[PDB]
Amino acid sequence: GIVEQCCTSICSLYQLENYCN
Amino acid sequence: GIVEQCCTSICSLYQLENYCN
Amino acid sequence: FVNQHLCGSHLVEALYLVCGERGFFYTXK
Amino acid sequence: FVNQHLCGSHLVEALYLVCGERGFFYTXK
Ligand code: NA
Ligand code: NA
Repeated sequence: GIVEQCCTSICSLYQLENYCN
Repeated sequence: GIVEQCCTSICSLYQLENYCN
Repeated sequence: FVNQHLCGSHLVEALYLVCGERGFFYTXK
Repeated sequence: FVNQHLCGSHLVEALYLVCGERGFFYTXK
């Protein structure tokens, strides 16, 4: 999930936008 | 939506929890 | 902190604090 | 601001800024 991709690893715009509506 | 209930009117815990998963 | 007008990042912050491990959905508006 | 470790309210803040009027969903974990 987003915590694994952005908190415990380095986040990216690409990944953040996966969680936009 | 949440903006109508919490931003342009006074928010409540009751309403906030409607938007928890 | 919840019983006031909450807009933008202020509203997102309240959802974060209240919902905890449940998570939440936010849509503007 | 997005290319770093982002946790808790820091992550929620990034979603808020990036997603804009689209809104977003956040779940911890
Ligand atoms: Na609290
Ligand atoms: Na920006």
